[PDB]
Amino acid sequence: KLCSLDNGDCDQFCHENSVVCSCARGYTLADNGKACIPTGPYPCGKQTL
Amino acid sequence: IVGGQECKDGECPWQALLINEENEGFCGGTILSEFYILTAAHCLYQAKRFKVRVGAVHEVEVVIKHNRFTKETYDFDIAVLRLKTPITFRMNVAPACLPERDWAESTLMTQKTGIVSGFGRTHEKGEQSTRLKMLEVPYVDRNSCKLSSSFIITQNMFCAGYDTKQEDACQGDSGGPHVTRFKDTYFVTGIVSWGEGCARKGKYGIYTKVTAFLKWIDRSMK
Ligand SMILES: C[N+](C)(C)CCCN1C(=O)[C@@H]2[C@H](C1=O)[C@H](c1ccc(C(=N)N)cc1)N1CCC[C@@H]21
Ligand code: NA
Repeated sequence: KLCSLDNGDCDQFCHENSVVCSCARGYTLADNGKACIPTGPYPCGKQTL
Repeated sequence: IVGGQECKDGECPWQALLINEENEGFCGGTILSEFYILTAAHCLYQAKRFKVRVGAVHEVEVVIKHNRFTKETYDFDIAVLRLKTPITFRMNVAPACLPERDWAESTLMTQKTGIVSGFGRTHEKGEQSTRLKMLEVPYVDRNSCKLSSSFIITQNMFCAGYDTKQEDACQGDSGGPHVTRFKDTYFVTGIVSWGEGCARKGKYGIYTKVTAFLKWIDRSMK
C-alpha cells in the first residue's frame, strides 16, 4: 500500500504498517530514514559531474 | 544506436566496450564494480579474443556465462566478466547500481522508459559511431511484444523501443547497458540482446531481463 504511493518518499528501495527505506551499496541511509547519501566520489548510478 | 543523441561528457559513465585484437568494438557492456562487467552471452561468440575498454583497456580473467544460454533463442543471454586489473573510477568511468529484485520488479520495470547506450551502428545498413550515443526507450507491454515478434519472447527477456519511430539499438550495441533512472540514480535493468533488424516498423528491441538474474549476478560476483 504505502510504497505504491510516491515510493513511500524513499530515495531508493522501499519496503512495507510502516515504510522502511534502504539504499544500494556505497550509499548510507540519511538521518531522516528516506534519503540515500554517497560515501565516496563515484557512487553507483551517478553521472560524473 | 539509431536515432537518440550523443552522450555529454560524464553522462553515460557505466558504458564499457568489448574490443577485438585490433582495437575494434563489436559489443558493449555495463560497469558493475572495479572488477566486474555485465554483458550478453552471445557477445562471447563474436570474436576469438577480446578485451574491455572503459571511458584504459583491461584484460579478462574469468568469463562467467550462464549455463542455460541458447544460441537458437538467445534465452538466458547473460555473462559477467571478471577483469585482471581493477578499473579506476574517474570522469566518464563509474558503475551503474544493481537494484533489489522485488523493488526493481515493482518500481523500475514499471517506469515508462529506460535508457540504452552504445558505440554501435547508427543505421541498420550503416556504420558504427565514433562518439558514445544514448537513447530513451519506452518499456513495451509484454503482450504487444509477443504480438510483434517472429521469435519466442521468454520470461528472461523484455521489450523496449518504438513501433514505428525509427530509433533502436543496433549491431555493435549488443551486450551494452539498459538502465532505468529513479530520482537521479541509474539502475541496471537490461542487456541489449537481439532484434529483427534495427529500428524496423512493427518490431522492438529485445533485452535480457536483469531482474530475473539479480541472484545469479550476486553469486557470480561473490
Ligand atoms: C534471437 N535470434 C537468434 C532469433 C536472433 C539473433 C540475431 N542477432 C544476433 O545474432 C546478434 C543479436 C541479434 O539479434 C545482435 C542484435 C542485438 C540487438 C539488436 C536491436 N536491438 N536492433 C539487433 C541485433 N546482433 C548484433 C551483434 C550480434 C547479433
Ligand atoms: Na519498431
